[PDB]
Amino acid sequence: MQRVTITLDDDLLETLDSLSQRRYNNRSEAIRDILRSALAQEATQQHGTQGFAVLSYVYEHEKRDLASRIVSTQHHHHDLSVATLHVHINHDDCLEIAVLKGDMGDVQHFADDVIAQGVRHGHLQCLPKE
Amino acid sequence: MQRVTITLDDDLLETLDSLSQRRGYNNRSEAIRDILRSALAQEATQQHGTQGFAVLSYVYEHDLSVATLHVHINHDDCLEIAVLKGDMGDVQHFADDVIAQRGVRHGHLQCLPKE
Amino acid sequence: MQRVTITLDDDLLETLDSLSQRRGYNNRSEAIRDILRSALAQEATQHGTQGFAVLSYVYEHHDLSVATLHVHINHDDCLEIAVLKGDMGDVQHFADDVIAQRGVRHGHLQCLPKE
Amino acid sequence: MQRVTITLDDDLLETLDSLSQRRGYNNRSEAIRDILRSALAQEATQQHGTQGFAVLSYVYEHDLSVATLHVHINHDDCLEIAVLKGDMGDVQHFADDVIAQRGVRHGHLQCLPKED
Repeated sequence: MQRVTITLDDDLLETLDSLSQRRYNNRSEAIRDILRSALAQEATQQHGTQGFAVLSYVYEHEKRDLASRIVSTQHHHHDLSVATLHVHINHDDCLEIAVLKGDMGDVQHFADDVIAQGVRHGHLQCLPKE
Repeated sequence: MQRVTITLDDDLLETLDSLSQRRGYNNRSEAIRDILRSALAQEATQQHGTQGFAVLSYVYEHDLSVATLHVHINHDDCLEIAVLKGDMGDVQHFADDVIAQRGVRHGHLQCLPKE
Repeated sequence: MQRVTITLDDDLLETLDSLSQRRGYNNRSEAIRDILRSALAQEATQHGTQGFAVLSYVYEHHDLSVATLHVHINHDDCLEIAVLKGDMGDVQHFADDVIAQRGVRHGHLQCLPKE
Repeated sequence: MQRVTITLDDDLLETLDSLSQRRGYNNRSEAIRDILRSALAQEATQQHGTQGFAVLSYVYEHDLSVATLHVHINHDDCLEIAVLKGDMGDVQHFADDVIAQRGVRHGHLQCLPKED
């Protein structure tokens, strides 16, 4: 265990202390619990296992730059793709849902590129073969 | 913004760093800040007034519905992805009622309330 | 280049002229000449041949399915769009099977053989 | 009825005559008329002022959109299926516009006007 120092916006810290009354004791324990529950679903998929995955995110299809960026890595790694669903959620935003399949290690590596590239609300739900 | 000191065990810091490698987080701080903010939106309850969209996905052997995608993930299991639109409160209640029914596994709900 | 003289009904020609406007067909000849060439293609790509197909229909263990999309077009009716893959032969059969079923209306199968 | 004359290349007529043996077309006219009648049944002009849905699909390498599905049918081509809702005239107009774009092959529009 190590003692770390993080810097959080005044807003988040306020939203946090708020939740700290519906559930804590002190920020440390509040932050610890949330962080732990959130990471539980973020384990590293190991190269070797097969399965599927649901990658969802939002982006403005109003920007040709991001649009071409998200569209390029998609086609270039079409091997993982099973089908992608698109839905305009407002005049500028497109909600994209991509069903991926293959090596879970590759699926997660691929999804993480997207989630980090104008992409917002990106979520990856890994579904390892069972 | 403030600076806060917290103690995290070696098992967790490992996932956090493991996760930071993947998403390209510069520092633990931006990581935790993103994970925190993001986690506070998924757990909080959607007030039965604000509108938006949501993605409901789950595996198994109507007004809030924009479209649902079904895919066979083996001979027995079916992955179903429902894009939902409406009262974020109705959306979530309907989701939660689905995610706990009979043989519904890996249920997940991602809410996208209006900007 | 040969000349073929065909007697065609007035009503039919009205629809062809309408289609020509929407497409830019300079004259009937270019129009017929094009519809024809496209139909004969759908006819050469009829078993043994692999590809994709789009099966859609409104509705109140062998699976050539890649994914199916469902959209509620009203309280009572649902639009189903299945993307099929595999042998165009088995694909056409699966499709006929689906279309005969009770309830199913407006069935259409669009084949897309390996091109 | 009108007597229409059209010029067809020898290749197509060869393919046409062959197809005619399998289908029972007793001459080029019957062949042409029937292929033509069946193809125009799916191409009536949609009128503005009427509502409904539509499925637009094609291959590639007013918010009429409800949802679009994309599938990779090979390493280069993409099958795209768009569920459209709105004025049928605009839907069709839009589809013809998509179908006219270079790069778009196998375009097909299935119109589902409001039922009852």
